[PDB]
Amino acid sequence: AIRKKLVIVGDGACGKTCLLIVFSKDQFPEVYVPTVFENYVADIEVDGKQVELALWDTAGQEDYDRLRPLSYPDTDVILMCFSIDSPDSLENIPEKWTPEVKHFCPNVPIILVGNKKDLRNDEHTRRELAKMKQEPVKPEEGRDMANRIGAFGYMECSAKTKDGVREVFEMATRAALQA
Amino acid sequence: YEKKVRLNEIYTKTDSKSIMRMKSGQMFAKEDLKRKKLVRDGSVFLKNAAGRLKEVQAVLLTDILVFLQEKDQKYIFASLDQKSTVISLKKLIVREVAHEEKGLFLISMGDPEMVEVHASSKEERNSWIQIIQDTINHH
Ligand SMILES: Nc1nc2c(ncn2[C@@H]2O[C@H](COP(=O)(O)OP(=O)(O)OP(O)(O)=S)[C@@H](O)[C@H]2O)c(=O)[nH]1
Ligand SMILES: [Mg+2]
Repeated sequence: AIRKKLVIVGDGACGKTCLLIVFSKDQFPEVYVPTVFENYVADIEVDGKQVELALWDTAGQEDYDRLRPLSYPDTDVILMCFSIDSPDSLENIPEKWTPEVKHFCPNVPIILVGNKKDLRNDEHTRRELAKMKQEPVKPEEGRDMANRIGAFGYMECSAKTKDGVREVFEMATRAALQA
Repeated sequence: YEKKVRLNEIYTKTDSKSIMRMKSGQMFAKEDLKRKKLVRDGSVFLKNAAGRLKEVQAVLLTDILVFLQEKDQKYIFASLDQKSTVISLKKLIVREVAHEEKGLFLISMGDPEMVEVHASSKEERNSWIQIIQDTINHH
């Protein structure tokens, strides 16, 4: 009955849409369609507070850079994501997403979210990354990045397994209720 | 529903000095309504940046969507915070407002602009999304 608006941003393919749908529909979306513009809604109760959360889904592809700012007005909390199986997605956090969000939305609380947590200890994933001299993002690296960009909090989740999904939105709601 | 008779009525009733810059750079005016083709018209509400609503007539043409405010017995092109209220159907996408069953989003994808429109009911909101979408798609 309290209304709040959440906007999710982050690199192409890092799991933003699957995270929203898993949360609001409790179903993992099977077919990947890259996002241009969508929006969803879910109710959540937190700390005895009942909140209707508007979920504004945005395009990770830079081809839609012009379009993303239409989603930022009136935002109460931002989920800024990277994928734990993609150290390059983490490095776009200070190089692209934070400067964009600080330009349009400078005083809006950010939850830094590492997605795809299921892949951290997945052997296939580690094996492929190692061929590239890469490793899955470690939780300390995510926490360090959260401090560097001044995020409200830091969470990790897997939409695929549902691990951590409820806690991400609990925290985002607490942040949305702040100020 | 007599579409051409309705369009003539809307033309005759809009104010000859009313104009609206489209996001392309093209200026739309009364005379530009003259030889358009009407798909549907009806009363709807636009949502301001401040969050408040204003009643308008939505006039969907085969190629454009137009919002008109009534002013002293005549139509004028609706004002909405510097946003263009004459909208090309090319590169336009339409979506439900998930948190408001009476609402729809129009996002013009030329810089782009988004406009939030509320029908008087969910059925009307659905009905409007349909016909806007059919017309975009030429069906
Ligand atoms: N293993 C695993 N895969 C996931 C997880 N979440 C999403 N994916 C997969 O990653 C791919 C992209 O996910 P998606 O949520 O659509 O990304 P997006 O960030 O929304 O992408 P875009 O719209 O900006 S291009 C899909 O193949 C999807 O199933 C996860 O938690 N674990
Ligand atoms: Mg997506």
